[PDB]
This record gives sequence, C-alpha cells and structure tokens, in this order.
Amino acid sequence: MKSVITTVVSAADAAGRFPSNSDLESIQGNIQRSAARLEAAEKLAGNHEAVVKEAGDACFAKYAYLKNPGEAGENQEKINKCYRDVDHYMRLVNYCLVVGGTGPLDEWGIAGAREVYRTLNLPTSAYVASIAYTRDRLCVPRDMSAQAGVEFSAYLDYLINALS
Amino acid sequence: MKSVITTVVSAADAAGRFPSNSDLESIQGNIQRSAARLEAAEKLAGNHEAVVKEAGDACFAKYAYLKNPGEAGENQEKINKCYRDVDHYMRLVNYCLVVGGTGPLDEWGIAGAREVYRTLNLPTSAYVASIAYTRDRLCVPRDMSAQAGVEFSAYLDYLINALS
Amino acid sequence: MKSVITTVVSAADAAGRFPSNSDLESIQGNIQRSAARLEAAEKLAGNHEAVVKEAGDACFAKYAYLKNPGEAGENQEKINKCYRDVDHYMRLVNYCLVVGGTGPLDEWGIAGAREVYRTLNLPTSAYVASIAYTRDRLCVPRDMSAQAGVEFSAYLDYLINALS
Amino acid sequence: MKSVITTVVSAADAAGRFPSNSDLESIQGNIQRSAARLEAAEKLAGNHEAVVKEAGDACFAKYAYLKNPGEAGENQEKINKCYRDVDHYMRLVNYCLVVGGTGPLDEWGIAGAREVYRTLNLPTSAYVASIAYTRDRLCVPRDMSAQAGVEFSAYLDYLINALS
Amino acid sequence: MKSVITTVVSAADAAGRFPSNSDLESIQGNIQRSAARLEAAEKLAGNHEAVVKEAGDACFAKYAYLKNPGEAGENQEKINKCYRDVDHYMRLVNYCLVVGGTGPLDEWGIAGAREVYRTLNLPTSAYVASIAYTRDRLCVPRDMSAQAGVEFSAYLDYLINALS
Amino acid sequence: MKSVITTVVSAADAAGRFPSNSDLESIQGNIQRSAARLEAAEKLAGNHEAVVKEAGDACFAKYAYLKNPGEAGENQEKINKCYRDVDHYMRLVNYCLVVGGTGPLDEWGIAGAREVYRTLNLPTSAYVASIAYTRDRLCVPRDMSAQAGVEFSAYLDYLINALS
Amino acid sequence: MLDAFSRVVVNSDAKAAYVGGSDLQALKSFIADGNKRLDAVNSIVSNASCMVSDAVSGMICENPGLISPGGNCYTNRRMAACLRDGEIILRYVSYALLAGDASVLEDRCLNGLKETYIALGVPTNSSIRAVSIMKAQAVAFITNTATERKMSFAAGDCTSLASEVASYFDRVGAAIS
Amino acid sequence: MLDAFSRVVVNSDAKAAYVGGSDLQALKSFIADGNKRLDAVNSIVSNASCMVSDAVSGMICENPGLISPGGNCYTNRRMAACLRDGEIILRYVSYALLAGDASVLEDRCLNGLKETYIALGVPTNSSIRAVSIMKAQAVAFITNTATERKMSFAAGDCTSLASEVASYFDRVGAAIS
Amino acid sequence: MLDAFSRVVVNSDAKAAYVGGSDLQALKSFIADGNKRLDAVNSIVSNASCMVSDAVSGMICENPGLISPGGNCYTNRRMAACLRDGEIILRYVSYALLAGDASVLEDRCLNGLKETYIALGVPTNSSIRAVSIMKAQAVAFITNTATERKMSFAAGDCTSLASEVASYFDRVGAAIS
Amino acid sequence: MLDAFSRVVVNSDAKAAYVGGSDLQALKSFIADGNKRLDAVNSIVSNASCMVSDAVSGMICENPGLISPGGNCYTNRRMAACLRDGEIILRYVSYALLAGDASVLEDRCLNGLKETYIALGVPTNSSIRAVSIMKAQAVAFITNTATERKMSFAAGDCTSLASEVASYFDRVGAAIS
Amino acid sequence: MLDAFSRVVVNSDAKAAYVGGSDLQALKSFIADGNKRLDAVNSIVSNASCMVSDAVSGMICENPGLISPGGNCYTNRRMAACLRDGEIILRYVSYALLAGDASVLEDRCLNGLKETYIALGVPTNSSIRAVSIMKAQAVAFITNTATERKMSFAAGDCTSLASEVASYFDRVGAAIS
Amino acid sequence: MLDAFSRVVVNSDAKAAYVGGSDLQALKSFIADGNKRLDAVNSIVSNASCMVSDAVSGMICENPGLISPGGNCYTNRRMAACLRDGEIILRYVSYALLAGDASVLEDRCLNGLKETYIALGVPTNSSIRAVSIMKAQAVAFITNTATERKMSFAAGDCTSLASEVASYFDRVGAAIS
Repeated sequence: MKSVITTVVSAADAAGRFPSNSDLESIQGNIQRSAARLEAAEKLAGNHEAVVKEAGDACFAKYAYLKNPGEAGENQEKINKCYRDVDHYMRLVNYCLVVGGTGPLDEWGIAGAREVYRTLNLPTSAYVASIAYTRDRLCVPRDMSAQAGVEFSAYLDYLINALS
Repeated sequence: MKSVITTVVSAADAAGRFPSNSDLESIQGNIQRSAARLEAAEKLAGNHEAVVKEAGDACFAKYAYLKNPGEAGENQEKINKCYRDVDHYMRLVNYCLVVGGTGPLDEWGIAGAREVYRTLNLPTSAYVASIAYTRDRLCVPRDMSAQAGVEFSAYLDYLINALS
Repeated sequence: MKSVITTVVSAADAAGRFPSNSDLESIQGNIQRSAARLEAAEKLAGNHEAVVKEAGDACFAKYAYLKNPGEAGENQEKINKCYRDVDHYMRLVNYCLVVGGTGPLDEWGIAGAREVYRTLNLPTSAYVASIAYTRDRLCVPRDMSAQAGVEFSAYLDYLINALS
Repeated sequence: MKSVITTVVSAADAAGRFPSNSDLESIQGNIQRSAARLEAAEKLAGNHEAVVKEAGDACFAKYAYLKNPGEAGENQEKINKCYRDVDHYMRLVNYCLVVGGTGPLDEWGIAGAREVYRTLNLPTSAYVASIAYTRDRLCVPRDMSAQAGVEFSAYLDYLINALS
Repeated sequence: MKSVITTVVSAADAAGRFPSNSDLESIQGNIQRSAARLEAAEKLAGNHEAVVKEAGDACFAKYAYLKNPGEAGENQEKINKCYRDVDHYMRLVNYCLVVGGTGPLDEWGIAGAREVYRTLNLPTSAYVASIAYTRDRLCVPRDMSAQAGVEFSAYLDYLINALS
Repeated sequence: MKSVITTVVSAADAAGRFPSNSDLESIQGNIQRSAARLEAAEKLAGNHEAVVKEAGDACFAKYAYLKNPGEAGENQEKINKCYRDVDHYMRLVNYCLVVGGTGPLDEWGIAGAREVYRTLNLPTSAYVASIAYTRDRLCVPRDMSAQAGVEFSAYLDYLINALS
Repeated sequence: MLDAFSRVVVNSDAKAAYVGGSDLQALKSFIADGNKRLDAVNSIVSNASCMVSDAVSGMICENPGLISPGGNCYTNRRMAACLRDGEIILRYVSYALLAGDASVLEDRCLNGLKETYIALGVPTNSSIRAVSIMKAQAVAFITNTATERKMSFAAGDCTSLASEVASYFDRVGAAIS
Repeated sequence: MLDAFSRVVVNSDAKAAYVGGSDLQALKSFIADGNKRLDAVNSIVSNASCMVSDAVSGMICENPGLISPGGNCYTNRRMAACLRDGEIILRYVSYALLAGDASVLEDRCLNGLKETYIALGVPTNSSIRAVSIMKAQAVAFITNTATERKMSFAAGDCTSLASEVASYFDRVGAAIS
Repeated sequence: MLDAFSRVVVNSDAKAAYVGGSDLQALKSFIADGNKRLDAVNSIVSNASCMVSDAVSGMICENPGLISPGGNCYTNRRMAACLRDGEIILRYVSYALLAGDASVLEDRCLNGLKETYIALGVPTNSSIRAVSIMKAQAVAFITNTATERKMSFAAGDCTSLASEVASYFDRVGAAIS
Repeated sequence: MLDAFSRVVVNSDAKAAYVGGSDLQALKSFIADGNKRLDAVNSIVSNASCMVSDAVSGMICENPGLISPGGNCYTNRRMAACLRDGEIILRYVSYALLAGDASVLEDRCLNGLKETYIALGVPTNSSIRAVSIMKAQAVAFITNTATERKMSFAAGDCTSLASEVASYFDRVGAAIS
Repeated sequence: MLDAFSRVVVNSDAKAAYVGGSDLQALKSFIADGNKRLDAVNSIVSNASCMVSDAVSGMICENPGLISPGGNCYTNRRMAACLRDGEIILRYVSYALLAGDASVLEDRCLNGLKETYIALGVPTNSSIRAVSIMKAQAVAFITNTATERKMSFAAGDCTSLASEVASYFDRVGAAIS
Repeated sequence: MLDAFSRVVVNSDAKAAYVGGSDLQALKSFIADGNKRLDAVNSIVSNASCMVSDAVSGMICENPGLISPGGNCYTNRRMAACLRDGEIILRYVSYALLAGDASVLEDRCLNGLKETYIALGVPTNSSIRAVSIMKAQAVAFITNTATERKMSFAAGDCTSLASEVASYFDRVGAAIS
C-alpha cells in the first residue's frame, strides 16, 4: 500500500541506506496538511448514501438504453449492483484521502482497471461520467475549505486520468 | 507480421535448426484451405462501401446520445470519421483473411487497443457491437460456402475477444 | 518428442495465445499425407530382419580390417551387437516415419551423436555407409508408391545429414 | 547528485508514473525548513579560515608523532595540505547543507572513502577527531538557532558514521 | 593461446588481484623441465619428412579400400594432401611441445575437430591410428631421454583423447 | 582456501578440461622451493612469544597517546588483546607460509580488512607499523638462508600492500 | 510436450513394439473427426470472455463468501487474479483439446498448484465451484445449445467430444483437489 | 539528478564560493511561491489524458500527412507510440516543473532522442507541431482560462510560472530540433 | 508495504466500515508528536556505527564463546557478517519507527530468518543477547541519558516512544526465537 | 519477418488497395507448385554437408591463396569459420526458398556483413568464388542431374525454381559485394 | 578449497597449536614422493577416454539391464550422460589425487548427489558397478601392469599411492551409497 | 593471449618454417635469466601501492592543474579513478614483464583507450607525465637503487631487464599518445 512514507522507506531500501532529511520533512508537511485533510471525510461518509443517487442516476440520464438483453442494465438487480459498485468507489476515495498516497488507488482500483470490465462487457465511460459530475460539484467557501477540496478534486481526477 | 509460416521459421530460429516436417505440411494445408479462403474477399471488397452504413448506423441505433459536447459524436465530421474508422476495420479483416496469421490483427489492430480510445475517450463497446451485428450476418449456402465463412467469423471474433 | 503438432502448440506457448489457423491446416495435410505415409511401415517391419544382413554386411564389405584387438569388431559378439545396433536404427526410422516430426530423430538418435562413439571409439562412417546403401535402394512404382518413398528417403537422409 | 527532490523524481522513474502527492509536500517542508537552513552558512563561510586552525591543530594535539619519515606529517608542506584537505571538508559540509540530500556527501566525500587514504597510508582517525571536536562545538541560543544547528550536527555526524 | 603462464595471468584476472606465489614457482619448474623439454624437437624436425611415410602409409596398410569414388582416397592428389595433413599434425605437436600448454592443441587442432571431417566425410580413425603407431614408437635410453619422451607421449595422446 | 594447486584445478574448472602441463611443473617447483620454505617456521613458532613484545611495544613507542577514553588503548585489557591480535597475525603468516598461496591471507585476513577496524575505530597504521619494523628485521646469512627470507618478507609485505 | 500422437509412441517403446496397425483404427478415426474438433474449438474461442464472465458472476451468485469484506477474494486485484486464474486454464484446456491429450496441464500449470494456493490461502470450495460450472458451461458451448448463439455446422453426432472435454475437466478437478 | 537547489551549488563549488546571502533573495522568493507552483501543477495533472488527446487530435486536424496510408504515423501501434511519445514527456516536463530546473530532460529522455527518431524515420515537422500546440495548451492550462474547467485558487499574478514552463518547452523544442 | 495509516484501512475494509471519526483521536494525536518522533530518530542516526560497535563489543564482553577458535563467530568475515547482521536490522527498526508500524520486518528481513541461520548454524543465545543489549541501548539513546551526548530538544514527556521501540524489539526478539 | 504472402500486403497498404483478384493468378499458381518446391527442397537438405564440403574443397582446388601460410584462411579454426560461414547461409538460402521471398537475408545475416568481414580482413574474391560455385552446385542439385544421386519425383518442368534460387544467389552475391 | 597442506592447519587452529615439527615427518615425506605422484598421474591422463570406454563397455558386459528397452540407461542421450557422469568424476578423483586430499568431491560434485539421481531414477547397483570397476582399473593403471602400455619410470615401491587412490574410491563409493 | 614463446610461432607459421635451432640461442638465453626476471618482479610487487602513491603525489607536485577547482581531476572520485587508472596498468605492465611480450596491453587495456579518455575529457599531458615518472621510478625499482629498500639478490648485470621494461613503457606511452 503506497503512501508518501512508504515511498521514502523504499527509497531508503533502494539506497539501502540511512534515514536522512529525505524523510524528515515529508512528515512535517503531514503535520500541516493531513490535519488540513481529514475534515472532509465525515460528510464524505455523511453523503455516501446520497451521492450514489445523484451520480449513478445521472449516468442513467446519460445512458438509458439498457433495456435490451446482452447489455449491462437489462434488469434492476444490475442497477442496484451499480449502486453497490459506486458505493465502494467513493469508499475507496475516502481511503486514498486518508492515506495520501495512491496505493489504494493503484493496487485497489487500478490494478485490474484496463481489461476487467472490458471482458465483463461494461464501459468505463459511465464510470468516468458520474465522477465527471463530481468534478466541480464541491463548494470551497461553503461545503468545506479551499485548502483540501481542490486536492479532493485532484484525488478523484487522478482516478479518472488513471481510468482514461 | 505473423503468419503460420512466420511462426515456423521463428520456431526454426528458436530451435536454431533445420526445416524438418514441422514445416512441410503446414503449407500443404494452405494448398487446400487458402485456396478455400480467397473467394470471400471480392465481395468483402464488393460490400465494403455498404457494410459501413449498416453496421455504424446500427451502432447509432445502439448509441444515439452523442449530441452533447464533451462526448464523441458531437458533430457530423466525427460521424464520417467513424465511417473512416470502420473502413479500415473491415479492410484489416480483409488483410488477416489473406495472410491467415494474426499479425495484421496483433501488431496492426491490437498493438494499441486497450488504452488508445481510453485516452481518446471513446468506447470500444460500439467497436464490438457493430461487429456483433456481423456475427451470424453471413449465409453459408447463399453468401459463400460453409468452408470459410465460419473461419471468417472466427477471424473477426478473435478480433472481438482481443477487443474484449 | 517433437512433431508438427508439438511445434505449433509450443508456438502457441511462445505466443502464449490462442489456436488460430496456424494450427488448423497442418492437421489437414496429415489427413492427406499421413494417410499417404503409413503403408510403407508394414514391409519396413517385414524387411526388418533382412535389411540388417544386407546393410551391415555391406559395411563389412566396406570395413573388413576388424580382426586386430584395440579395434571394434575383434570378436563376433561385437558383430552381432552391430546387428543389434542397426536393428534399432531402422526401428527408429519406423518411429520418425509415423510421427512425422524429428523428435525421435533428435532426442532419440541425435541427442548423443557427435561424441558418443567418438569416446566409444567407433566410426560413424559405417553408420552412414549402410544407410548410403539404402539411399536409392527403394522402388517407387514397385516397392511402394512415389508419394512416400522420397519422403522416406528424406527421413533417413536428414538422419545422415545429422550424422554428418 | 542526490537531494530529496532527486529521490522522488527517481521514485517517479522507479514507478515510471506521474507526480502525485509523494512529491507535493516534500517541497513545502523546504518552504519551512530550507528557509530555516540557509542562515548558518554565512558564518560557515565566515569561520572557514579559522575552524581549520582549531580543528587540525587539535588533531596535531591529538597526533604529534609525525616527525619520522615514512609517516604522514614528516614535512610542513604535508601540514599545509592538511589545511587544504580540511578546507574542502567544511566546504563540502557547506554544500550538503544547502542541498539537503546526501549527494555531495555520498558521491563527493564517500565515493572514495574506505580505501583511498588506506592506500595513501593516512588514518581517518584524525579525520573523525577534528570533527569530533566540532560535535557539540556550536551554541543553539548564541551561535545560531536551535532549529538548524542540531541538523548541522546531524550533517557532519552522518559524515562521520559514513567515515566510520 | 593457452600456456601454463597464460592460465595464471587469467587466474590473476579471475582474482583481479596481484601475482602471488601461485605464479612464482610454476616458472621455476620450467627452469628445470622446459630445459628438459627442448632437446627432442630437433629430431622431431629431423624426422619430419620421414615420420609421414611410415605413419600415413601404415594407415594405408590399415585403410586400403580407397579406390572407389565417393570415398576419400580416390586419387593420388588426395594421398599427397594426406601427407600435407599429417605434416602439420607433427608440426603442431612440435608447437605444443615448446609452449607446454594445450593452446596450440585446443584452438588450433581441437577447435574444429568433432564435426569438420564429419562434414568433409573423412574418418578420424586413421587420424588416431597413425598416431597409435607412434604410441610406444620412441626409445627412452636410445632416441632421447626418459625425462621427456613419456611427456611427448602424453602430448600426442591427449591429442588422441581429444580426438576420441 | 587459495593455493597454487587450487588455482590450477579451478583453471581446469574454468577450462572444464583435463590436467595438462599447466599443472605438471608447478608441483615440481614445490619439490624444490617448499622444501626450501618450511625451515623458517620453527623459529617463527619459536619467536612467537617474543616478536609481540618487540613489535606491539614499538607501536606503543609509535602510538602512546592512548590514555584518553573514547580511544583504543584506554585500559590495559585493550593492550593485552592487542597482544592477542598480533598473536594471530604472525600465526596467519605462519599459515600462508606453509600453503604458499594467498588464501589464508585473502579470505582470512583481507576478507574483512578495509572497513572492520574503521567501524571498530582502530587504525591500521599501527597494524602496518609493527610489520614495518619486521621489514628488514631478518638476517639472510644468520637467522635463516637467503632462499626463503626474502619470500617471507614478500609474504608479510603483500599483507601490508593489501592492508594499504 | 506430448500428444495423442505421442503417447502411442511412449507405450510402444515401453514395449519396444511397433506403432502401426494395432492402434491404427483409433488413429484414422482420430483424424476422421478432426474437422469435428475444429467445429468444436472455434465455438470455444467465440465467447471466452463471456465464459469467464459467466463463471465469475455465477460464483458471486451462489457464493457471497468470497466477496465478504475481509474475505478471500473480495478485491478487484483478486478478481483480476481469477480473471487470470480462470482464463489461462481456459487457454490450457483449449490446449488439451487441440492436442487431444491431457499432457499439458499438470506439468504446465498445475506444477504444485493447490499447495501454492493454500500458501496464498485460496479456499478449495470456491475452486471446485469454479471448475464445475465452467465444465457444465463448456459442454453446453461445444454443442449448439446456447441461448441464441447458433453457429452453423454440419449436423450429426458429436458426443465423443463431450466425453473428451469432461475427461480433461475432472482431470483438472481432481488435480486441484 | 539536479535541481534549482542544486545548480546553485554547482556554480558555487565551481568558484569554491559560498552558497548563502548572495543568491538567497532568489531562494526565499523561490519558496514563497511554492504553493503557487502547487496551484499550477495540480491543474496539470487534472487533464493529462485530455492534454495528450487534444495534442494528437489537433495533429490530425491540420495535418493529414501522418494518417496518410503508407505514411509515418498511420497505425494504431504508432498512435499508441505517440500516446507514449507524448505522455512520458508530459510526465518529464511535470518533473522539470516540480524540480524548478531543466536538468531532467536531455539526460533523461533526450539522450540522443532525434537521432533515434530519424533511425525510426520520424519527421521533425510533426514533432515541432506536437510540442508547440502542447506548449500553447499547457500555458492555457496553468492559468484558469479553460473552457469551463475553473478550479479555485487564490487570485493574483502568476506569470512567472508561464515564463517557467515556456522555457522548458523551447528547451525541449530546440533539443528535438 | 504497510503503515499505521494503512492498517487502519485494512481493518476498515475488513468490516467494510469507515475510516473517519472513530480512530481519529489516535490519528491526530499520532501526528501531534510527529516532531517528537523526528526528535527521536535523528538521535538514532547519530551513533549507528557506535550502536553496532557497542553491541558487538559487549557481545565479546560477556561472551567469549563466539570468539573461541573453531567457534561460531570467530572470523573477521563473520564479524563483518554481524556487522551487516546488526546494521541492516538497525536500518529496519528505524524503518518500523518511521512508519510507526511493525509491518516492515518479518515480510522484509525475517522471511524465514532463523531457519536460514540454523542452516548457517547460528546459535540463538548469541542472537538474543545481541537484540536485548541493542534494545536497552536504543531506549537509552532515544532519550538524552547518554554519557555526554546531550542533544538539544524541547523538554517534556516522550515515554510513548519508548513503548513504541520496545514493541518493535520484542517483535523481532520473538520472531528470531 | 516477411514472405511472398506478405509483400503482396505491403504494397497493397502502400496504396491502401485490395489484396484479391489482381495478383491472385500469381497466388494460386504459387501454391500450385508448392509440392514442386517441396520436391526441390528435400534434395537441398539431402547433401548439405556434401554441399559445403564440395564448396570448400573446390575453393582449395583453384585457390591455394587462402591455405598459404600466414594467409587469410589457412587455419582449421578458420576452416571451422567457413564451415559456419558457408553452412548458416545455406540454411538462410533454404529459408528464402521456403518463404518464397528474399526478405530473410540482409536483415538477418547480412546486417552489415562485409564491413565486419573487412574488419576481420576477409578477401572478397574468395567470397565471390564461394557463393558462385555454391550457386552452380545448388542449381545442379535442385534438379536430378547429379552424379548418381537420382531421387524420385514426378517428371516435368521445374525451371521456375532455378530462376528462384539464382535470384536469391545474386541477391546475396551483390550484397556481399 | 582444501588440501593435505590445509587440513594440517585446520586441526592446528582447532587446538590453537603449532604446525611445525610434529607432523613434519609426514610433510617432507609427502613431498619426497611428489615426483612419484607425478609418475602416477600422467599415467592417469594417458587413457582417460579409454578409462571411461572400458568402464561403460564392461557395464554393458555383465549388465544388459540398463540397455533393456524402456530401461534406465538405454538411450545415447543417457550414454552421453554417463559419458559425463563418468568422466567428470574421473576429473574429480584426479583432483583429489593431485591435492592429496579428499576435500574436493562431496562439496564439489556430491552436493546431494544420489538424491538427485534418485530424482532422476538412477539405480544404485549400476553406479556401484561403475565405480568399482573403475577403481580396479585405476589401480591397475597407476602401476605399469597394463596390456602393453608400458611407460618408463624409475623402478621401486609405490603402493602408498594405491592405498591413496582406493581411499578416494571408497569415499566416493560410500557417498554414492 | 600471446607470449615471447608464442610470437616465435606466429612468424614461423607465417613462413611455414620451423621453430628450432635458429632462434634457439635467444630461447635458452631467455630462460637462463628467468630467475633474474623473478629477481626483478618481486621487487615490483613489493611497493606497488607506494609506486602509485609516488606517481600521483609527484603529479600534484609539479602539476597543480588537475587539482584546480573545476579542473579535470580534482575530486576524490577522480583520484580513485587514477588510483585504478594507474594501478591496473601497473598490473598490466607486470603482465607484459612476466610474459616477456608486449601482447597484453593494446588488446587488453588500450582497446581504444585515449579516445574514450577524450570522451571523458582526460588531458594527455597529465597522462604522459604519469607514465613517464612511473617509468623512471620502475627502472629505479627493478634495480636495488632505492632509498634504503635494499633487497637481497645475486649480484651482477641485469640491464637487459631495464631495456625490457622501458620498451613496454614507451609502447604504452606511444599508444596513449
């Protein structure tokens, strides 16, 4: 699981050498900025039951052709496991918020991205379009501060750049 | 460019050894079956201006949401380069017909498949759906024989299994 | 054990990929030509007790100096194990007839060719001269057909090109 | 030349991947702490002509046997190139101050440490003893602050741990 | 070109290290024994025109069947290049006498031994039989001493063990 | 453990080939010179209790500053394990005398030379100075012969060239 | 490796016997239905991603035990694992079917398979569910008894091929056991 | 490799001079706008696939010469090539921007670049089109003058960063020339 | 590998639960003393060669059994071995202390450690002496209770860090057992 | 690499044209004499060691200049060299004959051949003697005009194969020039 | 590795004792017959291919069990194996004889020898036949009691060398057992 | 490689002539002073670290141009370079002296030496200073005209060895030029 701190111990493995000041101020930035990070995640857990019904149903507003069999949403059980899919999507962006590093992105969303729903015959275009609703869907004086929401935006758009 | 014959000379490179009877009957099967292969490709060149208007417009019958910008078919110039795209699609299946091997599939359609329209923001679901129209769209007593049409089907479905 | 069919599954291992039409007509040549192969081997088993007394004794007509000790044929037990040697020689050319591939040549006559009777102090010049009697010793209207006897010739002369 | 920033671009080479937040707060620590680093180096250049006459002459107070030939300090030209040696010693600790990373330590003082004066017949025990005078020879309310002098101590004692 | 001395400099390359007493007595044995080696080679040059007419014609006494074409000695020009062949045979054993090491054996008689006259259709059995005449054909009180003739025997029988 | 004889069997491993006359006179030099080697080692065992009190105490005459703690000879138990150190020093030069090769030098004094007392904070300058007393401290008409004492000198000065 | 054309040699030279007109009736009637095997195996390459998608989706249908959080196989890295861990053995049973011989699995992909999977901690009940339902779907897919995936063939009997593929499937099903 | 914090050392020890209060006014005013550089570079990682998609699609807009059949770059293997051949240098100019120094391109990705591309036969006019339109889009993208991609910042002047990224772009534009 | 910021995720997704305001009081009070951990760990990198020199010299102090001739560890090749065999685990316990997590030893350096050391024939009583006296010296060295090595800190309580490093030390002390 | 079945594709996509019923009369009449090519090439594998033995022995017949002492090729290491330096190109012209295409020599074995041979100091007059007499013997050996090596064929015309092998031989004969 | 000049050191430092005038009478009388060992070992290198040819031909003389079809060692690949599997240990017993010490076999070629041969399925009765008849021929070959291979020596007693080579032969004969 | 015992063969077979009693007076008088060469070369291995220390210290004596800051060779990495770049050619001229032949330098260490050093930017005037003062010290060191390093020899004439080592030194001195 990659963090910042995991990268510099593996940098000290790649050196095979001692912890110098490569380490000793990356953590002090987390004294400022991970303290400035954590406050979003309570409404991220607080909106987690309701961001699904805007985003996935706006992808139904995007993609509504799904009645025909041989396609993805031919029954409503497929639709409530779409809800189950995107449930763990913002649950994982809750996770790569609180670690900082892209490990829960990489090994847990991106390891198995480029081929999986290709073979499972599902497009990632809705997987990027629901999160494309949540691009600027944030309010930096009003939802939370301007000190972590653009980073929260950077979290789930590195996700989409990985998905694209 | 992979053929059957290319694989067995590289097998004779991987052996570093002489052409034995690993070679000497793979060509004799082409005396039967490549003679039983070539006859489709004249109507494949003969239908090449008309298989596009069934298949790509049936993918417009599949995917018709494209009016909004930020999506793929927001102008008609995108639609006639869809026509230009699938033009070279059945032109390449004309090519991997007449070689037999999957070289013009692999290095010329599959080298650059899994990521290219991912980054170019286009789904391969229509790229498989137009050819999913052309699955059983063939007539083995009536279009051509039953001795190459199932192989022609096998050509462009190995294409889709590669695309999926 | 190398055959034609073994080479193309290992070609599909070297690809790591699916059986395409690299395979699918090498077997159809065996529908023609292995059916045109099998008919020699009954008189090859039928002459197997008598091809030894022509070929090895013609190599005694070639090489008759063997009375002196420190040489190869200094007793008659060496001479009847010469008979035992060439027994398995045409038994192995019966084997690489019916597989087609050179596996029973390679791993079973050629793996251990260049050094073995070098260290066992025996020349391969008689090992090639007895089979050099059996070069054109065949009759393509009369012994068997002209469709497999030249291939039978090609079998045991690839053997000698391997021995030389 | 290793810095912190050099390690994370080579971490992004070892990933072969994009600059995430592995990078993006290691630099912000340099906004605090490299601003809290630079202020020592003017008196380090200001004392650079006088730290030699305390430290190297205290190593003469340590090691004064050097009159005999076949040893190191048998003439005074050896003694003023001792002065020339330690000149570049605190000049290099001025350098690995202002980069932060241990590159000017490693490739420029440690690459060629364990064997060089071994073959040049000089002990590193005086090379560690002069800097062992400069261990606690610092004043954190009085020379400079308590925010970089212990790090300055950590700089030239990682040097000695490398020398030992 | 391998000698004893070449092996120990390459041993000092394989060590990458200094000439110790691995070297320093292998040469002193050549002070004794290469001085005890050189005295044969003048009659080896002195008999060089006459050892051919005993040995190669005793191989004609061994192998006299050569009148038939498709074999080796079908004309007398083949017979005088047999003389030219064995000329350089005892010329090379003159050479690996005076170096001691097996370099002029290995790279100059053995590099290209196992396959060369195999493909050139010539047996090495006469190549070993002429030298098998010269096994005990030596006289240790009478031709030369007993201090180098057994080593001379060891020279050209390592040759035959290499040829076998 | 490297000897001369070990190097030529590993030369016959690096050849993968037979013992020729690369071997067969390196041993005959040991018939002369290892017989001319062994006679020193009885007084080397005979002086072994007294060469320590000249050499290590002359290194105390060299290096007498050791009263201060944080240095090496701050107690007399350090001084009698200096005696224990150099005990095994001339015991190992007794060993690389009687093998000839530098194996008991290399793997048993030099494997772990350049860094060991560096990290254990001890100079090798006294380790070379005590043996620098024993440079010409020998008597070639008078202690032993002139046929092995310069080689004995070469033994323990290759030791110092390794130590430097 | 080995073939049905090769294990007739390995028992022949185990006896030093002939290969010839004693097993030959099986040999020409092997290649009499070679086009029948080709009629089988292009149906197998048609929906291989649908084969492995049906296999993994039915595995979540009557088992929620893998997708339990903190379970065995509940991560997309591990669904990419039984992407691979299904598809490459589907490749290998296609290799056994094209060889006509079961000599290309236990040497090839089951070189101590389940011992490494127990070292990975893979529960065997999930595995035997996976190979069973892929067995039943593959015998449904060699014939033309799909939903509407009705490819064109020459009609007749082909149940020897069903006994062929099931023999490879309980060979792998026992060797994963 | 090297940095703006490092080339101040390499000219200092080229003189055996100090590093200290002579370049220090550039040094503290380097890190005064470090948050401004962070305000720049997260806009760069936002639409990197859109950056390379805009670059390659404009390259087919006013050049059809690559997509000519039998041309240079008309295969999807070669559009996957300038997928890579655009994106990894976008990674590298992001590396030069985070270092604040141009020491991570010509040693890193242009170790004899265009000589190998002429050995690949790549025409330079396509390359200079690619780096110029990616230059103009990247200076459009460090500021908030997009279509509607209006991220939130603290407002003010940031044109020193525009002179920064353009300097890296004609460094690569000359070294590909 | 893993971290204290990561094992809060691995038990969260073991429950499919949140990470958030239930462990958060440990989380902000983790990073409240991050400078305190930095105040600890630069004392650890100060005398690492003195740490391993003290460890090996005390091992010859009350054990002469290794330095017995024909013993286990009586050669300078083997004192170079427990040069390494001490220093790289000192590196690794520094890695566990900077991670704040014990996930970087048994996967990293104790992948079957003592089984290989019994294959090397290393006696365990020497090992438990080595890790114990390095444990007692490391808890003496995280605080400022040295001989005169009195570095400057901000004063106060830091015994949470002593319970931290001792937990890593009996984790390695049990896993070498 | 490439084939006669492949260079019909490389000029087709050089035009973006069809492959089909314009070169097809050459295509079916290529495979009409495929058994004729097989009737040729098993005569070539029959006496390959006799081919290279005839080539090198005729090279000493009307040239004694190589076997001059202190000459170019007068050592058995160098006769083992033109053992190889004949036989592997005999392998390669067999590869060009089985491909029906000259695309497997200059990319394969003549990647700067004679420049390296001039760096080895090989005189070209020996080389052109070698390839010419092996050319004349190979056109004698594809037909049944040997001494008594009279293999059985179906009789008729096969001089298109003679024009085939001679085209490969002056392609290598010019590219060694 | 080790020598007779080395195991006198390994027991000396096992006692911390001298090497000197206690084993010295064995030491000078070791090198007194060093020319006698050289008189032995050049007879061993004289007919090494005859040694291994005699060994394998006698193994087919009173054993036809290996050359049984479908037996253990009935293929020329396996006679090339006991070409090697005889000759390299003949090299190794020559190495033990030139060292004067048995320290170069079980570390060198018998590092778990027969366990790997049972993994190869080699029957031990063939092996003990091979090493015993090569033992009896090697003690016949160190002396001048051959057929007529009568090399010249200085005459006298050399049975110490016969006890030497037989000790190496039952050391390998027990360690293959 | 080659030797003085080998280049007498390479001109002999350049003529197809004998080696024997025409160069033999040089041959026995080569090995008559082989102990004289051994008397030379153990003086060379005595102070090799003193040889290279004298060479590099005199190079800083009358040249301060390398140790100029920002000069060529002013770093300890580059003094470790001409540690190597002196010592390994001292090894190589020891190899030429033990071979008695200059065939082990230009093939061995000067395979395009100075072209790579100009690619490294090494100034040749430093190099010719280095090889000249090491030449003058090595001819001082083969004889017993040191400071007090007075080894014991048998007295007499040995100036043939001085002409030997100087010939190797201007061979390397010209080939570095």
